[PDB]
Amino acid sequence: FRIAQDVVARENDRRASALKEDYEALGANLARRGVDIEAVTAKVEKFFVAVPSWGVGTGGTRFARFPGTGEPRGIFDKLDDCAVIQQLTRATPNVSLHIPWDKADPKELKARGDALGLGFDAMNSNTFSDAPGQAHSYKYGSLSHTNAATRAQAVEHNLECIEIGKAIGSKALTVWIGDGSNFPGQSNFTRAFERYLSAMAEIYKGLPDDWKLFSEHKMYEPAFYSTVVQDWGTNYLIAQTLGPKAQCLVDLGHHAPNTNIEMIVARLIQFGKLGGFHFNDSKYGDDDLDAGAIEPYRLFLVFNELVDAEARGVKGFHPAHMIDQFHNVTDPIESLINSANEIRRAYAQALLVDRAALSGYQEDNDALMATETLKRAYRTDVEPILAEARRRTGGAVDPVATYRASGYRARVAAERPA
Amino acid sequence: FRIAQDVVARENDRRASALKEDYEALGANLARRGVDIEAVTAKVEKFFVAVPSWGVGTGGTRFARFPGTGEPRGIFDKLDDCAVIQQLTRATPNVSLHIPWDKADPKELKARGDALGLGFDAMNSNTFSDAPGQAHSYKYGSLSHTNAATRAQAVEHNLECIEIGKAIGSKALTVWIGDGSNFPGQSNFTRAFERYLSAMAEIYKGLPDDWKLFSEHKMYEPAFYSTVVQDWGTNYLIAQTLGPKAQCLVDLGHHAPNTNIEMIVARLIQFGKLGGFHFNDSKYGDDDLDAGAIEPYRLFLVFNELVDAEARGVKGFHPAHMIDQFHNVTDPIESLINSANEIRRAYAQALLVDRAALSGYQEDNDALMATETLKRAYRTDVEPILAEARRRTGGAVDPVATYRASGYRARVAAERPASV
Amino acid sequence: FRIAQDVVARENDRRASALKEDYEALGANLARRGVDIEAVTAKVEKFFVAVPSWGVGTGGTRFARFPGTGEPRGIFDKLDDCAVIQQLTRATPNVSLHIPWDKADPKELKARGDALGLGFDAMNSNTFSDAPGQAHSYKYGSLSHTNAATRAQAVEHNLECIEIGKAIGSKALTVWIGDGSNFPGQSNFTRAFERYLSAMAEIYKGLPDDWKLFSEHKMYEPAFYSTVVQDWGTNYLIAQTLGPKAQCLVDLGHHAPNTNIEMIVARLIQFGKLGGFHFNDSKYGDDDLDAGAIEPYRLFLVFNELVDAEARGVKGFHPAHMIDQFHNVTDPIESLINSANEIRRAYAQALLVDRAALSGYQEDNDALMATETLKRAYRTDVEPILAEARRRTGGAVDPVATYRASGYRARVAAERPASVA
Amino acid sequence: FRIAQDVVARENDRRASALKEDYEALGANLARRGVDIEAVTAKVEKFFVAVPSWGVGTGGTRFARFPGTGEPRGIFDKLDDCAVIQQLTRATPNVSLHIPWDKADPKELKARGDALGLGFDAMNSNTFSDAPGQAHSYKYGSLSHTNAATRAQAVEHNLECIEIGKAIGSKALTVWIGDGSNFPGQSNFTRAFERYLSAMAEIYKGLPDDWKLFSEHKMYEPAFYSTVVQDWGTNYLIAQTLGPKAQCLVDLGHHAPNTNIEMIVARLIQFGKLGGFHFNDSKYGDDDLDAGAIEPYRLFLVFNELVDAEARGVKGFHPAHMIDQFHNVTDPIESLINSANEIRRAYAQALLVDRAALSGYQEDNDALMATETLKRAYRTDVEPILAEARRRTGGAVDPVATYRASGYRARVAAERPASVAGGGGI
Ligand SMILES: C[C@H](O)[C@H](O)[C@@H](O)[C@@H](O)C=O
Ligand SMILES: C[C@H](O)[C@H](O)[C@@H](O)[C@@H](O)C=O
Ligand SMILES: C[C@H](O)[C@H](O)[C@@H](O)[C@@H](O)C=O
Ligand SMILES: C[C@H](O)[C@H](O)[C@@H](O)[C@@H](O)C=O
Ligand SMILES: [Mn+2]
Ligand SMILES: [Mn+2]
Ligand SMILES: [Mn+2]
Ligand SMILES: [Mn+2]
Ligand SMILES: [Mn+2]
Ligand SMILES: [Mn+2]
Ligand SMILES: [Mn+2]
Ligand SMILES: [Mn+2]
Repeated sequence: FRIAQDVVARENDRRASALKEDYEALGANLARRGVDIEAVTAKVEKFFVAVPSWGVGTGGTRFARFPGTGEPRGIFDKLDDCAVIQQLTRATPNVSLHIPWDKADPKELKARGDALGLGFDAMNSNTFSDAPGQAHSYKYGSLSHTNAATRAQAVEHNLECIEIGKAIGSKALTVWIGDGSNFPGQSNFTRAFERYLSAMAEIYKGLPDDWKLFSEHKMYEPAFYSTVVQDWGTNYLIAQTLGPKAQCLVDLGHHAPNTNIEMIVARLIQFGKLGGFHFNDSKYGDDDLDAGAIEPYRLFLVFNELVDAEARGVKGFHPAHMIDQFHNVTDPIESLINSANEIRRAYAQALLVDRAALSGYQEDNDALMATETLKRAYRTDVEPILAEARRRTGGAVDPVATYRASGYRARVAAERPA
Repeated sequence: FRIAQDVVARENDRRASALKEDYEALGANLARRGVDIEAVTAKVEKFFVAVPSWGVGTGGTRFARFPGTGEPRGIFDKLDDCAVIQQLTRATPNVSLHIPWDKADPKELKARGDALGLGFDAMNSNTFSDAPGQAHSYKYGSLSHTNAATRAQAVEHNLECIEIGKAIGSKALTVWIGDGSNFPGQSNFTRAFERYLSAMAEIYKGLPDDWKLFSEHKMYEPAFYSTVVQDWGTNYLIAQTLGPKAQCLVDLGHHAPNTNIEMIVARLIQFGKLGGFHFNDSKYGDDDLDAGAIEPYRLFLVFNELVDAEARGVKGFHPAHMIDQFHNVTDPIESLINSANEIRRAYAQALLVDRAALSGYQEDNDALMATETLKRAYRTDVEPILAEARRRTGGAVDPVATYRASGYRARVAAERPASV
Repeated sequence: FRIAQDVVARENDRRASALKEDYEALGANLARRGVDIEAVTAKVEKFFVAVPSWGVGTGGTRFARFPGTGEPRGIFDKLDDCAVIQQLTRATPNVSLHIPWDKADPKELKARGDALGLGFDAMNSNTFSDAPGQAHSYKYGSLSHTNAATRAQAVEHNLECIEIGKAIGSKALTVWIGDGSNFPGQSNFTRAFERYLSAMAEIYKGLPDDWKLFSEHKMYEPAFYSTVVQDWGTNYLIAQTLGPKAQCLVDLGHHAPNTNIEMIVARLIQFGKLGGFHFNDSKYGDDDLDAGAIEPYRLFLVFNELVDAEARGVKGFHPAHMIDQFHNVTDPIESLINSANEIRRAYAQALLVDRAALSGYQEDNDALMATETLKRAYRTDVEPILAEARRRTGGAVDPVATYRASGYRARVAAERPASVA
Repeated sequence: FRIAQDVVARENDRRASALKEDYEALGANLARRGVDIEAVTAKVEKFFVAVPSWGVGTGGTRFARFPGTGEPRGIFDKLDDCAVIQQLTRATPNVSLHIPWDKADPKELKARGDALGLGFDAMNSNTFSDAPGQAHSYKYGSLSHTNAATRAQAVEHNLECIEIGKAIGSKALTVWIGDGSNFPGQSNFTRAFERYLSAMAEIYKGLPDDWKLFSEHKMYEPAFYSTVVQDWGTNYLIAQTLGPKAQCLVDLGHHAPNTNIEMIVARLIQFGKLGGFHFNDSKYGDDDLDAGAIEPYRLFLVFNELVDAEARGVKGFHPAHMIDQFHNVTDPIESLINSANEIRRAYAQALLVDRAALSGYQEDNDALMATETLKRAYRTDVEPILAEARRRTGGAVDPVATYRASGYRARVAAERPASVAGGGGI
């Protein structure tokens, strides 16, 4: 227990009375709306999203990095910090690892995870930066590099990530690369994509039959003119070409300005290629900000498509959920805590949508009532449900409040002198 | 001839000396670069782009329309004006018709086109607006409308367009609809797309053996929250689902801000689904401005992909080329003339690219020289090639100058009554 | 009464029990947070936003217009419909007129307004389209047209708008023009702006002592390459150049993609040039959609800046609030009703922000708690407050439901002839 | 001479014949258009743009940095490399320094510059990152930080930059900060701006009489929700508030998608606040790519506004031209060479515009001919003018070709330590 159980209990009891009042009030309101609050809480308690190992330490921009106190010094420290997020929110039982950033003895990583009550989600490969002793540089690409030996090196790296994942219980490999060009003419769009497809086919050949392979598209950065896997269209072509175990991963901040992202989600679901999500928020580019902190309605609309898929009777749909954020000006743990909370908030609200009423307004082309039907769910303050879900499962009514009351940051600051 | 031949001859003669000097100079410059100017001229003279019947009349915005003089009323007046563009540029032998705007007896349409030296490109259906006496409104959609009878009406309309096209020599149907939603929840994205795919399959069944069906994606407008055929990804799904006769049409101004459009073109070519283009330029949204007037390099980069596809003999590559613009503050004929010119300009420059050198710099990851290889072609003023191509084929050395010298606008202004 | 009182009464009674339960529960929650729900409701019931006359009829795009039934015949029918919105929401007592669309005898306009319990907000001029009989066309511009005679014609039109406004009770003139270019080189940016400044200076000379002149910026449309009054920077230069009576109007959908609009609002307030707002929502361009239907948080963030101005004690701050929307696929009256509701919703939430706590988190650079302080207010479902405000002021607990129960649309559909040409 | 004179001569002689043919042909073409090619070349030879010291080293993104061979060890190596750009293009006689990156003995800097034939443009302060031994962190801001002591430290740093600039010959200070917020509510927009204005007022008081203070706006990055100096409107307020010595700097890649940047330039000129430029190109965000490599017409349109002003001679009007780019996948020197060339290319084409004809088409509302009047100039290949300008001023006909023939990169690679690849960071 990273956070003392007496502190969690103390801070829960301090807020118990108010929560009971709010939960009962919301329960009565939902009952008048024909909704059983217990049914919603039950589902919310089971919604999990993976926390990124790279999100526990302070992040930075190309201009600078401003570390806070008690910065995790490596993957083991990061797991310790991830354990706090899970203990308090109970929404992040699994951690996403990144190789080679998190290279360490796989057996030990698993042992630490087991002891902390943490599992492992999809592995993440890294061929967008060079490691010491690397024979070929990824400056001009990796899986799509013009040099055969460089592509082979990239493929081998991904296979190594799979081996590490098999040792810790991971069941998927997420591949995001920076491959692209900064100048017109630098790359031949088609040949580069053909090279990428051939290299990914080699990774697919080495992909276990109990694993999934996720490709992540991105409009730009680090490539500023063209990117090989630039959007969901190219991503679909990739997944379809590689095989049934290959699917598309949608990172919210990787789309062109004003893109209707929830529609992309719906399209990928319809064609069975929505592998998972990388949650975060943004306003300008791939800002990697706390989920829902900028555009909470958009997050709700994405979850509205996920819940509709269930309502439509879609089968075999269990998308992977992961947070992909960098925290440059906040306590990383607090941001991950509230981000995970925001994701459950949007999910809970999506569950409140009166699907029967919405379907009726859609068929009758009553646009105003259709949108108001979504708003009635979205406007509902589901915090009491999120808090009760946490309380009932060993977490904290007010996660960040308990975190601060525990003095954890000051504790690790003292344990991790810099 | 819409424009008197003696006027064309006269306006060519007064500009012939300068063209001779510039063509010979460009010829020597290209010769020093290992390029045969005549070879480029040969390709340029065979590049054609269809002119839109809806482009010769003055366009407008939702705020207002400011018509000019001699506004063409009806397809017959429009064809007469399109004929001027072809006569002077020799780059627009075919016209794109839009139904019901251009509805007229098929035999009469074909007869008029033949007399004017004009052919007909892809037909364009219209289920994004309501025509008088229409049984079902398209306010909430057409091919993807929730009402079965409304979808059937839209399908029937498209089949009618195919019948008209068959009668006049067309070999394709372009389908662009406004279908979408203005509010979250208004439409179920998936169900709407399912309805669209089912309706399009019916249209597909009515396609002759040698016809193509082009679906045109658009991010937004008239729908301001979601659009069924919103981007090339959805467009690809449509084409692949419908069959080999179905391909994607790319309209330059229909993409999100900063989109790499030339890459979309490359992707569609690789998978054999680049049905064609709707050329125009833009800066903010689907502005429908004169091609190349805002971002000429982007137009060149699109053509770089087109010329590259040819260079490597890509299978199934044969996109249709069409101009889709609205002229709100210029003489429509002049804008179409210069737009067709800009399109041939970008094509000619793409032809100048040293493909062998480019491939070398790409393989060696010499980004600077690779981009400079494209720039050497793009920086070349190919106007002499475009002008000489026109001069040798019955066109005008300076199309707009000849147009103005002819007094054509004043002529039709006298034959056509304005509102006031 | 456009809507029968017995219908409003019956529909309010039908929902009285639920409103009581929700309002009281919210009241208890707010109290635990140190907020007096009564204080919030009292301010909410006093928040007004002007309804656009051009928003009562169905709108359209450059591709098509799909009118509904009972479209207004003219301004008088539009005022009658605005009376419905005000009766039910009690948040829209004033109407924004547009000349020449709403041109009519000022005495008659005032008479109808008074009879319906409606007032008039800022006048709106129209030199972005040609009216019959004009000696000069606005095709290539109006107030910034290269032709002096054309500029003079546009100036006189704006002065006429002021005269009409003075007669009906208006106290401001909003000037939005399409002036700009579609091609590089078509216009000399500086000279076009100078011409505009000269024309606006003339209009300024016609302003009564207690009037304001609002200039509205827009990035593009109808001009697709450059627009004279393209953004808030140019707008500020206009207001500062003209004088103390000249201020800037911010229309939410008139900014470049990803623009931080709430900051623009803050900047104009700081330099005393925030004249007012044109509320609406959008996702792509100037979509003119129902306020808050696309990005409700942004709307709240704009109001957060407005309320912060009061918190900072900004003297003499009385921004005009107006809705500027077009309803292409809904009953215009219903959209305006829910849009006014959404505006009061964002306002109410902004009032809930614990600014004492917020100021502390800002000082200590506690970004997470600072943003959570805003979210605690925004996440609060203030619908009970909006509904109670309506109940106590003669409005409807559920405006659209009551509107539908009244059968108003069918009624006017039988009284108003549809366009046949 | 960084590049052997015999190499420059040899590589010019090799291309002299073709240049003569192209220059004479262009000369005849321009003569038919009523333009004297010599008058254009004369102006082009005098057009200068400052090179960024931070541009000669390989750049990086927040994801990774892939240095090449012969990376500069410090400011002295950087000046040596900048000397190559000036020798071959003759368009970059001045270098822009950044403190503390280029901190060194002022006398030594001045000495190296004088020896290389290089001068110094505007100084650039750095309060967007923390330096070793720094008392107060700029994590939450600098000039607009809530903490008074932090703002004071930032002000003092800027004054130090002025002192260094005075010693080496600089006549301006460019201030770009990352100050902003990543979350709604984190910052009070107004109070933050008030703090910024007050701090800048202190910096302004320390400005010499013949110096300029340039504030640089940026929509976002590093701040991802709000930025204090976010656009030209705020920038104008800053310049107008501070005084006549304060002007606005326009960096091309710092605007919202689809922004009409050339209009911003015109507006700033109209109100006398166009301090200068930071040239580069971009497609998505502040990409910092080689000028003109992505949107060459936009660069020409910006220069069209500059030449228009340079034509009707707004006097004393001398905006500071500077390149601000990062080169992540090319030889930094080659990119700066071609970028400077591209800037002169746009300038040259703008000089070809028939101003009288354009004015006429504008007054007559002949939109088509007005735009064609601009295109007639833009379509002209002015490379012969650029190459001849270089040839007769001591530069190279084909700069990059000569650079490669000289083997300079391989030369400095052998004179400098090898570099290691790593994570993000410019
Ligand atoms: C760290 C992680 O691999 C990374 O964030 C990618 O998922 C992608 O979002 C990059 O922009
Ligand atoms: C008139 C023509 O159908 C239309 O322009 C479509 O092709 C599409 O561009 C609409 O935005
Ligand atoms: C009708 C009204 O004048 C108009 O909407 C303007 O306010 C502006 O928004 C235009 O885009
Ligand atoms: C290094 C230099 O200070 C920096 O590039 C600034 O000028 C600004 O462009 C940052 O985005
Ligand atoms: Mn990601
Ligand atoms: Mn990312
Ligand atoms: Mn089109
Ligand atoms: Mn279009
Ligand atoms: Mn408006
Ligand atoms: Mn508007
Ligand atoms: Mn800069
Ligand atoms: Mn920058």
